[PDB]
Amino acid sequence: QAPGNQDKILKWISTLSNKATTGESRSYCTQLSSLVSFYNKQHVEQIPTIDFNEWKSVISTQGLVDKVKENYESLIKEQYNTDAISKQISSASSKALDDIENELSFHAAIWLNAYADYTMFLFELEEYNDPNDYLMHENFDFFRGLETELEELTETHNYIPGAKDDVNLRGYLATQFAWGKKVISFYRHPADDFKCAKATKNMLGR
Amino acid sequence: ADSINNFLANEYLRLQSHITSRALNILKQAQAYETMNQAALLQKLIDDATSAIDN
Amino acid sequence: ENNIASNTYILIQQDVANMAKAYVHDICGYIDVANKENVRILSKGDLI
Ligand SMILES: CCCCCCCCCCCCCCCCCC(=O)OC[C@H](COP(=O)([O-])OCC[N+](C)(C)C)OC(=O)CCCCCCCCCCCCCCCCC
Repeated sequence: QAPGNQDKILKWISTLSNKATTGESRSYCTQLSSLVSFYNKQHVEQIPTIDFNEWKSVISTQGLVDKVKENYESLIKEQYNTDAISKQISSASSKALDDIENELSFHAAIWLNAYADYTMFLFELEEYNDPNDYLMHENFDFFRGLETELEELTETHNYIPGAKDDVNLRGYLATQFAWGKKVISFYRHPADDFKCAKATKNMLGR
Repeated sequence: ADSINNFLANEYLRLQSHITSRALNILKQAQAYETMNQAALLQKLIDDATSAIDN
Repeated sequence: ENNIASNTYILIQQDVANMAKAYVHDICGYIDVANKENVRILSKGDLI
């Protein structure tokens, strides 16, 4: 019982503390660690054995050594009822604790959904190889949704390539050696014209 | 669950040591008074002898 | 969606404040369990 029974309990508390960054959390970790050390403190003092016969013989008050023994033994029989406590702690505990039981459960479900997204993508990616070996309309079917977006660019007459793409990487590759190196402005439509004109005291609007 | 089981366990021993320690101190403490009563009784005998000399 | 004070459903755990706080409010509650047992056992009879 005494040795090796607290090793696992130290790894858990250590990680919980390492994850703590804000001072507020670190304080709660100190409180948590104290209670664990408080409950897990080991008691070893070599409980001495009482030889009532020895004291009874050397010297004692008549009826005292025997009265102490019978009363002493009666309390030694009493012991903790570990069973009752074992059940209550396992049945229900700290309805406030249920707050994070349901918070971390939903928090984990969010990031399990993301883990499945990345996992399933790498799974489907196994059958897709060598984009240069597929026809045009077949590649768009692997990447379902691009044809739909391509129709949106066409039906809105956004036929300037890369206008609605935040990083028109294809536009930078084509302009690596162009004169007046520039890429189309974001969301530029081939029909919009923001031109103005003014008349000043001078000519040419100057 | 393991912290509660180890708490009641070690706490059970502490109570056990408390009782036996109490039962042992009360016994030793009583013996101390018993020896004092014996010394007081014999001291009176010596006191009686000294008074007899004075008389 | 009813009993959690958060300004978004995109839950991101970057500290263990909410976790350790609920543990000290839980494991502490079960204090005095052994001392309470000692009351019954010791209040049973007087050694004397
Ligand atoms: C092939 C069959 C079909 C062909 C169809 C025609 C396709 C034409 C291909 C595109 C031609 C585009 C020419 C743009 C030239 C811009 C260069 C530039 O940015 O200047 C940078 C230059 C140079 O800067 P730079 O950094 O870009 O290049 C530096 C060059 N070196 C490396 C040599 C130093 O600086 C300037 O800003 C000067 C601007 C002068 C612009 C004069 C050109 C005006 C002509 C365009 C208007 C025409 C409208 C016609 C509308 C008709 C309607 C009826």
